[PDB]
Amino acid sequence: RRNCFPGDTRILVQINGTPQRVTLKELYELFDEEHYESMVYVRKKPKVDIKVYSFNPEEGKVVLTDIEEVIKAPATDHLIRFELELGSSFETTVDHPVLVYENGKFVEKRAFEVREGNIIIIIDESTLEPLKVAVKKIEFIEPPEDFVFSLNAKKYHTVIINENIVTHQC
Amino acid sequence: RRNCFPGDTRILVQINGTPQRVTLKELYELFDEEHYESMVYVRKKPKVDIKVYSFNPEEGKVVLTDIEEVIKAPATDHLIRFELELGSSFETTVDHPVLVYENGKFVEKRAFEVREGNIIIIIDESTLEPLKVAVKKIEFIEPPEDFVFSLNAKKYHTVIINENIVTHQC
Amino acid sequence: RRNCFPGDTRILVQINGTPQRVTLKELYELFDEEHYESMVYVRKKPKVDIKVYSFNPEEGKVVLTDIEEVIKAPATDHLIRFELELGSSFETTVDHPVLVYENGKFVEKRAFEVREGNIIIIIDESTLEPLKVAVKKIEFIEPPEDFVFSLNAKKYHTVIINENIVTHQC
Amino acid sequence: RRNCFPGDTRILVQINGTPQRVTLKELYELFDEEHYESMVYVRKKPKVDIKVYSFNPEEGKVVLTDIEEVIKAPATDHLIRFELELGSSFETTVDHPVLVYENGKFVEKRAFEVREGNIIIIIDESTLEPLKVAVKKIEFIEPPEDFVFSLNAKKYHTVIINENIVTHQC
Amino acid sequence: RRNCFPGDTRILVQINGTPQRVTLKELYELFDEEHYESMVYVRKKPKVDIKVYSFNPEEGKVVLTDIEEVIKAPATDHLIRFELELGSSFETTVDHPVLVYENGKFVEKRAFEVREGNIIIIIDESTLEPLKVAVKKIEFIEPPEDFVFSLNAKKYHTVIINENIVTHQC
Amino acid sequence: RRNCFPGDTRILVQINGTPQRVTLKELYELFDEEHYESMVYVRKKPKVDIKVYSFNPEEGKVVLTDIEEVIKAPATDHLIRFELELGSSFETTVDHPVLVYENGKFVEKRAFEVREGNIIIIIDESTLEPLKVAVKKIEFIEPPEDFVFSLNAKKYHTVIINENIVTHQC
Repeated sequence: RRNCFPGDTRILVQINGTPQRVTLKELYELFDEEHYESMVYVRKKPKVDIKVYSFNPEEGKVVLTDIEEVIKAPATDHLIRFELELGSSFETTVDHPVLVYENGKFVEKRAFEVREGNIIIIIDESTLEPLKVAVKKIEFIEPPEDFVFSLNAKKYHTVIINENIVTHQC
Repeated sequence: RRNCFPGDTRILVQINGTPQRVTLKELYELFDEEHYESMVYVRKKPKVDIKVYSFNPEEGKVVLTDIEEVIKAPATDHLIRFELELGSSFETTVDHPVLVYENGKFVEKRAFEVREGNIIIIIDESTLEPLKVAVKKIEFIEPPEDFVFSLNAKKYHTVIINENIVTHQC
Repeated sequence: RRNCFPGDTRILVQINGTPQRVTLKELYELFDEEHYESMVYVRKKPKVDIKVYSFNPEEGKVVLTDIEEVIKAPATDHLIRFELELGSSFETTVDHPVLVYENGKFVEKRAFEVREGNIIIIIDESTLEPLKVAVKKIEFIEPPEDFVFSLNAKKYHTVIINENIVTHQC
Repeated sequence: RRNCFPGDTRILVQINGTPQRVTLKELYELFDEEHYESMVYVRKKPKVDIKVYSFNPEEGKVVLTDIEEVIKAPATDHLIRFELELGSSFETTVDHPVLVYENGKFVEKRAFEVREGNIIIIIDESTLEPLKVAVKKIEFIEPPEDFVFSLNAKKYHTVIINENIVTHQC
Repeated sequence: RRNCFPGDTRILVQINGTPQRVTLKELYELFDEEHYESMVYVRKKPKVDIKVYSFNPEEGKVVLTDIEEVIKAPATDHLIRFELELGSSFETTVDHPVLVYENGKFVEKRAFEVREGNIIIIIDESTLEPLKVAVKKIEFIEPPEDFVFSLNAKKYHTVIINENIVTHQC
Repeated sequence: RRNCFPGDTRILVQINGTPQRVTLKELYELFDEEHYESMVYVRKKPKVDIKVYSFNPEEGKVVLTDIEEVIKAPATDHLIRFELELGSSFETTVDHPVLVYENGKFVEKRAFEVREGNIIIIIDESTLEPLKVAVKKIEFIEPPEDFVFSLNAKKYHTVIINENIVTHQC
């Protein structure tokens, strides 16, 4: 019954009697009592009357089933996020080279080595001039698009995405 | 000078004197004389006066350089696309199980084994009833989001994405 | 009790009282009631009195045991098969370049892009002249040599291949 | 011009004026002056007048070209070969368990740990009795079927296999 | 409860009432009744009163628990060890080139092909002269530093390494 | 001429006329003019008269050659280092669970989510009591043992490690 879905995939459920299509990230945020088990986040208690629409291939009938667990698997690796002055942002890999101004020179610096206060070269969208801006904040971030969600349901483990009956999206 | 970019990444160029931001898929479709070399598609002749904006870190100056080649690398694996009756579509992996109606039974069939004329079970978005629809067309497709583009430029190999000076997006 | 065997590996069994060596592909085709479960084909009902010869290392005795399931795992990726005129065939990878004649030119075309009616260049075995033949049929095929079989037996999970007692061939 | 071929693949060449189809293992054994360079065996001097048949797609003509190097890449990992008494052989992986008789017990022993003089249990093909045989010889062997060959030719790098014009078999 | 630890990692246990820090290799060698199961060595019977110190996060208390199994996983691949004359040793990979003297020539030979009696070139640490020494012994060895150990404990599966409460070291 | 060596591997060189064995990390720190090129750190200017001892297999003679570049390749992934109060340290993977005290509860927290000021549970080596200590510092660190060094030398690319003539240690 193990499956993988992107965060933005919409599946069809019944909450408080009415049916609708919720994104799997929303379905996760519709549970609580989070627990970091193994290498994933498991949520087992719902805070709204939840049921997932599945299919019974023995009787060939659309059916309701219980959402036992909702699972959120963090990204494998993470990116580095430089919040710079003048509002500009820069997300990149830890090994990607960043153009830095130091000691009157333009040098290529491994993103992992950039520190707050360092000068990044950016290029103004209006004037197309090289601008010297400072790194205000450095954050190791996991892009929501890199998360993998799973759904453990009782008995009937298939899920209804748009019009289709899908088992997983690994 | 080898790099990787998604198809939808916008880089800044000068065409016929004016500068603007074009997607790398557009930049590819702005060349011609295609050639399948090694395992990639190379386009070397431009049909519009093209130059890419890069950066000179010796003088610290934004500069124009020539786009020698634009490269398009096909997806690794491909998906199967079922065009069904009533307008519905279904894209999936060759090994994903598809709910099929055959011999009065609902069976799980490997997508690779589905044939035209087979009956797929779908679920109507309005009525939530199981519908029996027929496979009209079967296509092995490569999603545009799975293509990897590259840019070979002369001397200065960096590229200006929004405000940032990036080397690649591998 | 999970194992892997090529299709052509011969193991020793007793069918209808007599013992003999059957290939694992034959052993699979000696069952029925196929089911595509997970990502493999499982056959659980035998159509002939079947037992597999295994070994009891506690008493050190050759023994008979029941064949619960026979499993067939499809190839990972598949090849493209071009059936050409004049009887010639061509099996290759989806990314391998095929010599095509189009618009009076010999071009290298990604096998994935070849279509029925396209002209392939072949070389006659007798005369060694380049011949222009047409693609009559295009098939995505899985070579039997790429399939991986498994055997689930009761209690004693080893198998007798020629003279040897082997556990698997992963 | 880098390619990969199995040892048993037949390509078409001209030796001493006459054309014929030789296996790539034979083509390798038709050269000498072996050299272990990088992680492969290179042979550069031919001991017979050799030329390989290739294709000129500019003029669309079958052509002769020079075989600069023939390359033989050893298998990645190797197997263990037990030569046992009574003529029986056993090839397996270093981690596969071998049924051994020691101290009056049948034990599963990692193939890597088996030594000469150890007792292997085999099963006679005629009588189907368990036989105790001794390991006479232990050899770390590389199966010929696991070798990967390459051909470096001048200018025209394609090769004629049966009727087809193929670039590689990676 | 599955974990991985290097051989030299020290965990804290109580043997015969007194607590101390033992290396996981020592902890393995403190059990017996070895069994090669799957692809690992399992030891289940202790020859000394053993208990492992774990943590109870419900009561937040350091606790004793039973060591059910201790597991030792062999290295993936192995090295070749040349015992040479004059006491010198040489450990290397099966594919690494070894400088050999044969037929009055210095040749690079694949380590896998070196045989006993072959002449290796070494360089004396005192005089810095090239010395011709003979291969006396050839051994396929698994470096202790390449082994991966595991601990199966009852209920509480965490382990106390120095001052820290760690789950694994995969 | 591309090779890989651990940081602690000692190779034999001549500095200012005298020969000795320096670790490759020391050899790197004996150069300067660092440059982050591709995904590695290259040092090309020596600050001490350097030459590396290599071997000439044509004349069979130990020889001196020039060290063109010394290369340092950063670790693939990095660890998280928690500097805690009372002097204790904790290095772990970003996904490893850390025992945290929050809201009067002992919870398992993904190391990536631990913040400064959080309470870690450790276990005193003397008293074996659980101690509540605070995270003072959080550092993303690359262990020196995870770095891979390379040496580009002129003509003769082999290196003398102890008594042996080795090409690489990939």
